[PDB]
Amino acid sequence: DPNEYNEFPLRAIPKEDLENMRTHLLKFQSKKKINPVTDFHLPVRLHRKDTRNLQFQLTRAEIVQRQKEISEYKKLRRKTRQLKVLDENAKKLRFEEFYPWVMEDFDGYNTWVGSYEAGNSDSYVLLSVEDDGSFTMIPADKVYKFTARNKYATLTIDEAEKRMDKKSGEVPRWLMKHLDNIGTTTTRYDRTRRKLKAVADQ
Amino acid sequence: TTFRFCRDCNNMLYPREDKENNRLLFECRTCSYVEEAGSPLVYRHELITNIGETAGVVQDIGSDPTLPRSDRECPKCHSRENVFFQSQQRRKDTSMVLFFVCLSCSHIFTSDQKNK
Amino acid sequence: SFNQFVDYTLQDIICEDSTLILEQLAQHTTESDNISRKYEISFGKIYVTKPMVNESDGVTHALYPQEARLRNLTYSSGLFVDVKKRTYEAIDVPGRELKYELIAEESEGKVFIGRLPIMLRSKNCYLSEATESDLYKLKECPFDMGGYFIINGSEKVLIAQERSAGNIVQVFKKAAPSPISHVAEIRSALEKGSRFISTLQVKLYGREGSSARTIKATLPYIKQDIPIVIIFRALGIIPDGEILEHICYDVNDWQMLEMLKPCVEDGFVIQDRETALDFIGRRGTALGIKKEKRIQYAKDILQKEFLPHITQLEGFESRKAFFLGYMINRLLLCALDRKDQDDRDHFGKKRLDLAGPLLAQLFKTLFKKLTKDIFRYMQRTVEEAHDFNMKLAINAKTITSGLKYALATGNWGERAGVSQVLNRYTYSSTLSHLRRTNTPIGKLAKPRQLHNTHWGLVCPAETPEGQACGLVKNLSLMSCISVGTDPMPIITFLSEWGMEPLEDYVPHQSPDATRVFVNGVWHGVHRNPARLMETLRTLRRKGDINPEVSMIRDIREKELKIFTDAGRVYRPLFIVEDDESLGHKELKVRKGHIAKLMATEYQDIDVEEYTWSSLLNEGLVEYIDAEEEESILIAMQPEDLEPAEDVDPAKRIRVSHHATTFTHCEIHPSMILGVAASIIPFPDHNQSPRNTYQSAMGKQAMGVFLTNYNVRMDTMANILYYPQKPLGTTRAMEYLKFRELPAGQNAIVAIACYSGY
Amino acid sequence: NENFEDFDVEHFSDEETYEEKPQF
Amino acid sequence: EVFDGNDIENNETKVYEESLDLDLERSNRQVWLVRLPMFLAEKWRDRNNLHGQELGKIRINKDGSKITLLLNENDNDSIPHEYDLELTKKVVENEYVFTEQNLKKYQRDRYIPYVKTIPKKTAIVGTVCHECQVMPSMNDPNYHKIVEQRRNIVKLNNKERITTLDETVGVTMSHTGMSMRSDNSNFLKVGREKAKSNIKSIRMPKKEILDYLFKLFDEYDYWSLKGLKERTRQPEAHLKECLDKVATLVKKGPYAFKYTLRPEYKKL
Amino acid sequence: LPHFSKDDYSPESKGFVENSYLRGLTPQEFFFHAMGGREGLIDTAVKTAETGYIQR
Ligand SMILES: [Zn+2]
Ligand SMILES: [Zn+2]
Repeated sequence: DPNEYNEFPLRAIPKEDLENMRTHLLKFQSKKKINPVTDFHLPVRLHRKDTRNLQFQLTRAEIVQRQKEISEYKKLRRKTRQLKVLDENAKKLRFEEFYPWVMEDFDGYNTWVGSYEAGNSDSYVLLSVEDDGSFTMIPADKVYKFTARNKYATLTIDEAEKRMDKKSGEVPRWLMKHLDNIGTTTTRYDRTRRKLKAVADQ
Repeated sequence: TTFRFCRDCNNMLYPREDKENNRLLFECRTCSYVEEAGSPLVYRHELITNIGETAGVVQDIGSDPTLPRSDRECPKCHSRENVFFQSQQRRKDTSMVLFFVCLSCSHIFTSDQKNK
Repeated sequence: SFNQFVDYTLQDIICEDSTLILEQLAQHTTESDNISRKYEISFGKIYVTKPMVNESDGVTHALYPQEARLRNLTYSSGLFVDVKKRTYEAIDVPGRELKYELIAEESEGKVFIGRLPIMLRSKNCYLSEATESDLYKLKECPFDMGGYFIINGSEKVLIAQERSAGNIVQVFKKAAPSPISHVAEIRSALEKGSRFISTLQVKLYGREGSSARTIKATLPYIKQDIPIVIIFRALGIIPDGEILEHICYDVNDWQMLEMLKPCVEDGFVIQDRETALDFIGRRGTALGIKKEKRIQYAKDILQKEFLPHITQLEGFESRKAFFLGYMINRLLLCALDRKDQDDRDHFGKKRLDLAGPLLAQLFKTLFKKLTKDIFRYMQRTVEEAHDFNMKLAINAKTITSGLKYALATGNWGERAGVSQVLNRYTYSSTLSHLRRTNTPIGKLAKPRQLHNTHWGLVCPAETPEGQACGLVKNLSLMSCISVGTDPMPIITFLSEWGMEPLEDYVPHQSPDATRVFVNGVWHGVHRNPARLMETLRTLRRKGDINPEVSMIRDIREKELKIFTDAGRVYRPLFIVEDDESLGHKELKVRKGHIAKLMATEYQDIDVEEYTWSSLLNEGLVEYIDAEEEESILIAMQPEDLEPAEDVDPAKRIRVSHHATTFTHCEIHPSMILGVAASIIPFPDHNQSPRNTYQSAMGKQAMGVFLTNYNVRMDTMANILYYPQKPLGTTRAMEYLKFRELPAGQNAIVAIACYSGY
Repeated sequence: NENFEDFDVEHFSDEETYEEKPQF
Repeated sequence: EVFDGNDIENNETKVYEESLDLDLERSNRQVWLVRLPMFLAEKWRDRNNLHGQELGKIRINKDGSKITLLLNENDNDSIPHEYDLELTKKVVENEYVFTEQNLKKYQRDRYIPYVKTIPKKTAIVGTVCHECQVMPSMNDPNYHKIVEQRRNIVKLNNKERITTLDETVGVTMSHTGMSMRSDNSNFLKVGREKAKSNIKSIRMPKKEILDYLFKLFDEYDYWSLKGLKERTRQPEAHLKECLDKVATLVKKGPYAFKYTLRPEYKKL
Repeated sequence: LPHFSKDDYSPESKGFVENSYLRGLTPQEFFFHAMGGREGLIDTAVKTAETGYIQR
């Protein structure tokens, strides 16, 4: 057979450097291109944290700002019970995915919360391109779909239940543009930026 | 009516009155996205409907064995063989006019003589 | 159905609740007794005996059905499960996670759990392997067909119960005074789980004249009808464009987007998944969840209760969201008058529970009660420090008495008339009773009329004249009921032959993709459904796919529905192929196959055995149910409607349909009739009420119901002295054994006004 | 007892129809 | 590795030697997301295989960017070795690969310093721009070996029929209900392991038992009948005759239903 | 019936029995006549029950 092409060899990953780490899949849900090397403020932080009661957590820049400022300031029992039998794998998956993956940049411009996808994660194999053109085969175990959260200044749910109620009339079409003009419950990026510019002016 | 969605957060746009130009501009309620309306029509409601009568026409509509075949003349390619069906909208007051699909060029032509 | 239940369903019911674990806590006041125990009783393989009976004195012997009828016994066989016992111990150190280990008390051990009544001539029955001389030795009539039980000496037949099919999206128009215009409801049901039925109703509020027409869905364990956009956001789909993409699959269908606009305007300020889950979490009917946990509670509602027939596991929110969008799409298609409302009397949307599924659910309930009793006794023994006896733990009388009571009485629980005493007036009466179905009647449909879809599946004229008219139906001669197969091999084959999964399905990039449904579950889309349908049809016609599986391609709405479940009524039909040698459509069965069939038949009264399954495996015949009957064109006769086209004036006028695109042919039209109507000579020359009256009164005739009536002590029995086979006879009654066990006499009859008497 | 398909109307039995329509 | 979230004490420096920042230097690597059939996913994901050995070669014909896989012969012989890598998307957007590695535990404006964040090492393995699917080639002689195997998928049954006991029914029913065979299993013999403990004691004299009661009261002021009985190994009748003289039970205090020393002897 | 093509409003498609009882019904005509007879029997039973109610 003539050699008019580039026959790059394919090799598998050894099993010795597969234990104690897992190679998941990252997927955004947006109409525009998302790039952590350009569109994200370095350093980026992706942790399996709780999404419960969001918009009340400060980002890593304000965390290290608070650390710096506090460093400156300081210096009959039931005998038997029923046990429902359950499979070990689904219990481990539920315990792992009780908290979702949340990735935020340094200033909180892009906060993405990932959701586990169980569709065809077992049939996904990643072919990574090496420096010499070779291909390395990686078994992908889990697929996560990430949706941007608190990007357009979303509102809380306690006020929303009032808006479902018929005690209030028709919901105005530009109600929370007025709230954005007021400056209450904005995105995490602006909330961190206000404190960042307040500390820097001192 | 051609519903349009925001290019940033993929939510649908709504018309806004502006006093600076007095033009029709579509505004996103979520991320304050502005774009210019390509048509002054913002809402349309039909009481009698002519779309959905040819619903279900696909590239292999002739593969259906239950569809009746006719020998009518296709006025695009002059083929005798074709399938036909009635109006697919299930209104009680719809007409019994036949729609014919040619199996050679996939052309829709009706048996309506009032329209023709 | 009974052989499927005994061979496979019993083990499934055992394995669904096999493990029973009781954790005994340490309950230690001091650290001397910091050990916790965990006792596990697990059921294994289930074994069934041959039919047997234990007497008073304890001697147990093989029971034959002749003895069970005479001695008023129950023709039953014992069930023995393998039980393994596990004892685990863990050092109860607070804070440290408990790690249990075996103490090597793994004692295991067949234990008797009850007596299953055995249907006669089933695989467990003694009469299945018996020859004709063996049946005569056992004083059993060889003309007796089985299909019934012997409960306390009474012959009990299980009437097939007709129900609506599960996991089907049905859209209905509500009344004008109701504030809801249309309701798309689904009775979501699962087979390999807890067998719980969940009703999900997606309702379009407001009438046609109203403007604020919103769509709200009734989630289980939620008191208020949640708007659909909030459910979509709670399923992880936040932006409004993706929700309308999941609901409306055509970007040019602007009217459906108009009718979706008040819905997205309704739940507008909810723009987060957590806020939507909170909104669902407000209306939880448990009313006992704290502040931080309702989210998880809402997720529980969206994982184990909202559409359970799709999945019960986590990470499958996309498929549930797509199916919700599909239901809203069907609802709005009915609301826009693009499609009519679903016919509730369509026989393809019905299922027939035979002796398999009825005994399956009864045994599931009884085994759940038995496992609860085992756990209660085990808890009592460990708490009150008594000794544990396995003979006291498993009360076999629970299973035995439950099956015996639900078969002796018509009551099916703890539905009446399910079990009936078998009619033994004539042979055709018994045959008609064994193929009888029942439809339980509080709906707004018309279940009493003979539907179009009843062709070839139930008899057009065989029904009682009373209050059960139209509700009690009798199967046609060739109609059969599918016993149900596993959909997982078909799902795997579809996924491995090009069906794109529903996770990565974008409707706008793939507008021509065909939705693929397996047992009412949307599993994905296919770009080239004609090739897929051809491959699936070839696999079914060569026997790789079970022939009971129904495969429907709806080309208009771009759907591919595959049904493998039980209860589907099908009938066999000839296969019509292209046949390029003759240049026109022709039946695949030829004169050589007919000659082979007659050679096998006359061998039965040395060459190769050519049977019905040989016709099935070669693709000459096919099984078609009422759903698949909607997408095919059937020729009535082969020699008239297949080949391309003076007449006898005495013959009836018959049209040839003027169309040659047939896919199937009727085997014979006379097989639309049931057992009782097949006795009628020239029923096409009768008025139809007269055929119904004769189908009723043929069961009241006198003949020889069985040839062993001399050794049967039936309560009432009527035997003619001199039965005669009819001079005018149908072909079909040759298979009804009417010329062997006749029910009348050929009387010389004058039609005359002789004396006024 | 018996099993007959000879439809014999139960007489003075209109309470079946009375229970069919108790709401007006 | 469970850990508290929103920690402003910088405790992660002491307990985690590895940095918590996401590694991004590998994000420039090109990753092909490939979907495999049942056999290639079965033999390309097992842990008893894949020791780093080469599994094939990738040929990219640049006339029409046609991608083929030429598998090595070391795996099987019945399977094909020539495959077509079809690309359903030449450019894949918003898809990356991130990996997670466990840490080393050894050596409005309103905020709450507790969010329950699990710290895990994260690193982007690369960027995905090609969604791939591997089809068996039409011209391979082993391609039918796949198809029949696929035809073997729908043909075999994963469930076996019930087992019928073919022996005499009396032998089967010998173990059922009324049987001479006493149970020899030791599962939940709670009465065996609890009724074997019997306490026997004598009428040991009054001075030594009152001294023993005083020793236990000096060790702890509050005791009960059962604990004192197992501590001193005396009969209940003899122990009760000595308790009421020098001690009393609490009827309404927080330490009720317990025998404690009398207030007259409490100061002693 | 599945033996007719879609949208067939011919008399033989929608239930016209051109044959007499002497000449015998075609199978489609047999089934349509069976539907008519079933409707007649249902109407007879319903009419008898409701008229007994009305008479009482
Ligand atoms: Zn926007
Ligand atoms: Zn044409």
